[PDB]
Amino acid sequence: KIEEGKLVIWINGDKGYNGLAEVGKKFEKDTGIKVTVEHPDKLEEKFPQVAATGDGPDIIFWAHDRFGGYAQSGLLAEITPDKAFQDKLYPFTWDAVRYNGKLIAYPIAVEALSLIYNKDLLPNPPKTWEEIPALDKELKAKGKSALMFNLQEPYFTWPLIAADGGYAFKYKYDIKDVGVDNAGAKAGLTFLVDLIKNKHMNADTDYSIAEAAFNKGETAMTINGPWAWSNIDTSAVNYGVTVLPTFKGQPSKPFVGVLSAGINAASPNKELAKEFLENYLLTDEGLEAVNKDKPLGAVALKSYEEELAKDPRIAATMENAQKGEIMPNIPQMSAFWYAVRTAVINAASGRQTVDEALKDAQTGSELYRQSLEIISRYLREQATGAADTAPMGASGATSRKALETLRRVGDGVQRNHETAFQGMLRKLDIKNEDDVKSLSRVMIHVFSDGVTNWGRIVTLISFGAFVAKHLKTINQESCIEPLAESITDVLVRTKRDWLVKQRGWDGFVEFFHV
Ligand SMILES: Cc1nn(C)c(COc2ccc(N3CCN(S(=O)(=O)N(C)C)CC3)cc2)c1-c1cccc2c(CCCOc3cccc4ccccc34)c(C(=O)O)n(CCN3CCOCC3)c12
Ligand SMILES: OC[C@H]1O[C@H](O[C@H]2[C@H](O)[C@@H](O)[C@@H](O)O[C@@H]2CO)[C@H](O)[C@@H](O)[C@@H]1O
Repeated sequence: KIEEGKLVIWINGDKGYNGLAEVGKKFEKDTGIKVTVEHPDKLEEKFPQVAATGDGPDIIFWAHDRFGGYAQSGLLAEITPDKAFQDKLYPFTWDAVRYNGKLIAYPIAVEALSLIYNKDLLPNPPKTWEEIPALDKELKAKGKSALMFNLQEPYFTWPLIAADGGYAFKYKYDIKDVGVDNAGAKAGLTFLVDLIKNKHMNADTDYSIAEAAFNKGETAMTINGPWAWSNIDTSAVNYGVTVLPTFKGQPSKPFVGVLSAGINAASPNKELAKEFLENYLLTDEGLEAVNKDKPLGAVALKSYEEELAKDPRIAATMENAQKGEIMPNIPQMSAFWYAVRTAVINAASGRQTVDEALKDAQTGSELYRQSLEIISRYLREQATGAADTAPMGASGATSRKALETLRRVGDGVQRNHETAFQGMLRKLDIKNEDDVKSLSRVMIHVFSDGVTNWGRIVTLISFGAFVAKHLKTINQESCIEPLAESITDVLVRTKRDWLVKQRGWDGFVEFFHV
C-alpha cells in the first residue's frame, strides 16, 4: 500500500515539522527522493490502525511510550545501527527504544515538563503546590491568575499525581502492580480538584487556552515542555523555566518521554528511511534545523546535547527529568493513559469523585493482565486436566473467584454447546501456531456483531477452552498461551468500557452468583 521511492513521515503538530521538512529537502537535494512531512490529528491512534493493514507512513515520530505496543503488534521494523552510530547517542536513550531485546526506534530527544513562569509577575516562582492558592488570591486582586495548564491530557497532571506515591507500573516493571488508586495518587488528584473547586483553575482549560493565557500575560505560570518555548519567545514574555513545585514536601515526578522515530514494518523504503534518520536527521545540522522550529529538549546526540545543555532551560528540563521517571514502553501504556485521562477529566469536572475516578482507572489499567490471568489458567487447566499451582497475586481474590465462577458456567457451556463447538472447530482447522494467529479475524467478526453481556464472554472463553483441549491432543500445547493472549486482546479492546462499567471481573463473579 505504501509507495516506494519516497518517504512519508508523521510527527505531532506541537513539534517542529517545518524544521523536519527542511531536513527532508536536503535529503531530496542529495538523492532525488521526495520527503513529505504530515502532522495529522491523533496520529498515535491512527498509526496502529493503518499500519495493521500495511498502510501509513514510512516513519512515525512519537514519545517512546507508545512504541512497545506497536512493536508487539508487528508494526515496526527492527533498527540495526552499527556500533559507530550507536556510540553517538546516549546509552539511556537507546534503552528507551529497546523492546524485548531489540531496538525498535531511533531516539531523538528527551522531553520532561517544567514550570514556566512570567518573571514580570512572579520574580520568585513558588516552590510548593500548597502555596499556589494564596498566590492566586494575590494575583487575582491584580487582574491576573497564578497558573493555567492543559487539564485534558493526563501527561500534564501526572507529575502532581505521582508526587506523593502515585505510579503506573511498579519498579523490572511488575505489570501486575498498578498504583493509580492508592493514597498518593488520591492525594495529588484531590489537590488538583480542590484547586478547581476554589476557582484557582478551570476544569475546561486545555492546551490552547492555557498557552494563549500565559503568552498574553494573563496567568503567571504554566506547565509545558520544550516544544512550547518558541511560541513564548514570539509573545516576548519574560519567562523562566524551572523546577516543578513540590507536593507534600516531595518533588513533582513527570513521566519522561523520548521522542523517537520508528520505521513502518510494511514500508518498502526502509533503507531510505535508515539513511535519512541516521545521516541527515540525527546530525548536528539536522537536529538544529528541527530545534530552531520547535525546541526538542535534551537531544540524544551527544555532540549536539553538549551545546544545548549549557542553556538553563535545558538544565531545568533535565533536572525535572531526574526527579521524574522514564515512561515504560510496555504495550499496556496506552491502556493506562486512556484510563487516567478519563479519570482526571471526570474528577476535575465533578462527574465522579476522586475515589470513583481513580478506582475505575485502576480497574482499567489492570483489565488486560487480570483477564489474561483468568483466561490463561482456565484454558490450560481445561487442556491438561490439572490446575496452576502458582499464587494468584494482586487482586487475587477477584481472579480466584472469577476462575471458580468460570469453572461453573464454562463447563456447562462446553457440554450443552458441544455440537456447535465441534462444528466451529472444523471450519477452522487449527494445526499450527500460525493458524492461531488467523483466529483473531473471525473471532472479532463473531464477537463484535451482536449485543454485549457476560454470557457471550463465557462462550468466548469456553470455545477457547474447547480449542485448547484440541491443541493439547495434537501436541500443540505451545499454542495455548498465544491463544489465551489473542482471546484476551479481543475481549479487552472490544468491551473495555463495558467491562470497566461492570466493575470488571467483580461484576462477573456477582452476575453469576448463586
Ligand atoms: C458458530 C456458532 N453457532 N452456535 C450456536 C455457537 C454457540 O452458540 C452459543 C450461544 C449461546 C451461548 N450461551 C449464552 C448464554 N450463557 S449464560 O450467560 O446464561 N451462562 C450460563 C454462562 C452461556 C451460553 C453459548 C453458545 C457458535 C459459536 C462457536 C464458537 C465460538 C462462539 C462465540 C464466541 C465468539 C467467537 O469466538 C471464537 C471464534 C473462532 C475461534 C475462536 C477461539 C477461541 C475463542 C474464540 C473463538 C459466540 C458468541 O459470540 O456468542 N458464538 C455464538 C455466536 N452465534 C450466536 C448465535 O447466532 C450466531 C452467532 C460461538
Ligand atoms: O497525556 C497522555 C499522553 O502523554 C504523552 O504524550 C505527550 C508527548 O509525549 C509530548 O511529546 C507532547 O506532545 O505532549 C503529549 C501529551 O499531550 C505520551 O507520550 C502519550 O502516549 C500519552 O497518551
